[PDB]
Amino acid sequence: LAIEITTNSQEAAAKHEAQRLEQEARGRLERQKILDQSEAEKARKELLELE
Amino acid sequence: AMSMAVESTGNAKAEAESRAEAARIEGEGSVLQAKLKAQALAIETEAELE
Repeated sequence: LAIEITTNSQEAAAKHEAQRLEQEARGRLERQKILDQSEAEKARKELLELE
Repeated sequence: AMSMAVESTGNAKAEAESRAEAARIEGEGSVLQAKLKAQALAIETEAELE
């Protein structure tokens, strides 16, 4: 149990880091999705002018 | 919001200006028919006057 509370401790920290990276990656994916949709709306402005 | 504004104003102005152009053509047509019918009445009633 003395080493078990170490393997669990290091994998829990690895799990916490993975969640931090996953949320950061998802956080930047949300940045890119909104920005790309903003550019799409920019182009849709002239598209709708022409329409 | 800008895209929706331009799209909605274009869609409204199209359906409004088509109606306006059709009404202008109908007005010109109506005044020309008014002239032609005025001549028709002014000659029909003139002959019927005799």
